[PDB]
Amino acid sequence: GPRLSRLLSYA
Amino acid sequence: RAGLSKLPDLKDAEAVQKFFLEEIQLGEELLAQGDYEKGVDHLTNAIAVCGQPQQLLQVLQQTLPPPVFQMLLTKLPTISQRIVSAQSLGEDDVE
Repeated sequence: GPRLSRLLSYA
Repeated sequence: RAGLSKLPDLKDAEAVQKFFLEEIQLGEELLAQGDYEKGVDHLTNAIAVCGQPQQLLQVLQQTLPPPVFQMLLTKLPTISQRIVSAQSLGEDDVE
């Protein structure tokens, strides 16, 4: 989906 | 408490993280519409506030296969493309 904040949960 | 906006002062890391992510997401979402060109610019901006492009590039390559990224890489250089589009007139055979 249009929410690239997957990896960003790491910081 | 206080207000909320994009690029408030940058001294705060949390604000930079919020905006950085807002751009990361906004870009993916605009590309979800098809505005790849804006994704290149917006991603370039994400790098402008991160200052660690390569870390983010590894993070973008592993989270999902990014075709846009490839276009970001093609948007950056201009002269390079001209050499290829002459040297071997774009593409040539070998024997």
